[PDB]
Amino acid sequence: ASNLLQESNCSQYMEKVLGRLKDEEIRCRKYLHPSSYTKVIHECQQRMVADHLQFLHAECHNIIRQEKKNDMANMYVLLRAVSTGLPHMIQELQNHIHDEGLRATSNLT
Repeated sequence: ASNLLQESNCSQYMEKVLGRLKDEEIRCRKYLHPSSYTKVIHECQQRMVADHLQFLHAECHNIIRQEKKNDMANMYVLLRAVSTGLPHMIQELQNHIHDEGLRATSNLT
C-alpha cells in the first residue's frame, strides 16, 4: 500500500486496491479456514486503505471537482469500508456543491 500511493495517482491506486482485495479473498478461500476470511480481508482494508487515507483524501478534492465518475465510485467503495474514510469525501463534496451553489446564486440581478 505505501508503495502504491507514491507510484500511482488516486484513480490507479483505487483500481489496484480493489484488485488486491479480490486477490486476497480468492487467496483466503484457497488456503484458509472460513473463520479467518473476514479478519484477513479487514487486515488488508486497514493496511491498504485506512493507513493511506491522507493520500486518497488529498486527491479526493480534485476527483470530485473534476467529476470523474468512475474514480469517485471507486473512491466511494474503498472509503465506505473505512469508518473515517467517507467524512472527508462528504465534506469535499459539500464544499464543491456550496461553491457551485453560491456562484450560481450570487451573480443574480
